Amino acid sequence: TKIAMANFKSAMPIFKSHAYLKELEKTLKPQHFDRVFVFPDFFGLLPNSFLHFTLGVQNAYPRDCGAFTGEITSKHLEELKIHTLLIGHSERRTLLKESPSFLKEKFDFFKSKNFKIVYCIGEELTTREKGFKAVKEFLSEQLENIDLNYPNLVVAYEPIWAIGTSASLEDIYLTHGFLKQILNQKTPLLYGGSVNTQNAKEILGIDSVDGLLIGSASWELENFKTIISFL
Amino acid sequence: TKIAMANFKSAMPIFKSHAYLKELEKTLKPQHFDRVFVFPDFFGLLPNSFLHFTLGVQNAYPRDCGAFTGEITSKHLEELKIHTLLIGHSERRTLLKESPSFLKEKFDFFKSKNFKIVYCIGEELTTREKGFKAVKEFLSEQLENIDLNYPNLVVAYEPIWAIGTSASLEDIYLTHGFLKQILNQKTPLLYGGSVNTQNAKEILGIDSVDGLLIGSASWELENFKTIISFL
Ligand SMILES: O=C(CCC1CCCCC1)N(CCO)C[C@H](O)[C@H](O)[C@H](O)[C@H](O)CO
Repeated sequence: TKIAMANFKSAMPIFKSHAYLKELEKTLKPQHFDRVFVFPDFFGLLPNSFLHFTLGVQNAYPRDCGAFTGEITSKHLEELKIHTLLIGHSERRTLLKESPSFLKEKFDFFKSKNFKIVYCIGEELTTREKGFKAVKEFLSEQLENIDLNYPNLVVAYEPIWAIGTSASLEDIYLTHGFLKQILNQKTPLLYGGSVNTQNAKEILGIDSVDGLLIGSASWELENFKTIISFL
Repeated sequence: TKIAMANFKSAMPIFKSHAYLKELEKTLKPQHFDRVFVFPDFFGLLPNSFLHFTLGVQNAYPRDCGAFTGEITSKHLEELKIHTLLIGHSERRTLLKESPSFLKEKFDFFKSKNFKIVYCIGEELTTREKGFKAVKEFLSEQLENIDLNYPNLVVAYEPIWAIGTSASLEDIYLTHGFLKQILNQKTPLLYGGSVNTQNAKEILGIDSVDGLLIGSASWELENFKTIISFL
């Protein structure tokens, strides 16, 4: 089976998120544990007692604990038994200005904690429009920031122009084909960006697509359930 | 002189924070409601049903909800019935790179929702080195960034060089004295930066000090309760 990950972003009400988790846990079985992932916000999550899917957080500060006002640190996550994290999502790079150095600080830190890391990359439409060389250069430069051989690494390719809008199959086939040349053959490579119940199955048909990172469409349990069925 | 606020930052275990809030509620009375403040991290807080102290958050993104990976938004706080927030704390300005325009965005957004705002300001040691005229000009520019007449505003003067180590009574008397010359007369002006059970009473003795923003020293409930008796 392939991968399916839900990114709640900051769109799910606290109560709705909590029920979502409990329901999902009842609908899924043990074999979905390492196939399905859910990333709710700090309020929407719950202690990690789930055995049918993987619980992760959308962000964290790269320190055990301390004077980091407004931030969540690793000891807290350890207390919640969460050990999966998103890093470099486009929204944080742009709206919250997380530079490459900061993202590298996070990767190195959480890697040292043996976390499963879903590292996000993606180019702007302008880069896409400059040609193949421009996209290859941009993406390969983003991957230089991390350790591509860390076995608990997952790379999520989300073209920025497709987040919250969807990349064409031709686009996904060629881009992922290139990425597969740069990444460890064991690293799962997910496609993200406007994935929905309508285009999921097709996206999943590309051999260089090991899974999906679903934002908007996953905020409805049933939609996610349906996507899971295509895995 | 009458207000005490606790900033848990990212230093308190989840279970401890929860127990802290419940115990504080049992200890204090209704008279402490608008005099005592507690700001736990996102995990350490609980639904706001507290009547003996005010519950607040250390940060939030200026939107009702949406595609903001890693952020907590307005609607989330409404569910928890939280309408008190910290903005501009030094740790976020530097470590998280929150610019003045970003802080202003947060201020204007939560202003519209009648949130009680605790706007933090404080100069670097380098600035203090130059001279009082240097700090006065630096502080002015920081205050230049918001609406000083906002009825639910609270300003917290916190010398960056005194965070996590305390400013002399002399520098507090002078710097607050200056701040009282541009701030609205009714705006509570707090002092923060290495406030502890040992210097609490004296700081509070200064007329231009309306309260304290307590960090590391508040992590131990008994320390917080002691400082409360000085109000
Ligand atoms: O093809 C593209 C973008 C491709 C790039 C290629 C490089 C030059 C700029 C253009 N889009 C972008 C639109 O976001 C169209 C969508 O792939 C289709 O509209 C979608 O697959 C279909 O409607 C599903 O039923």
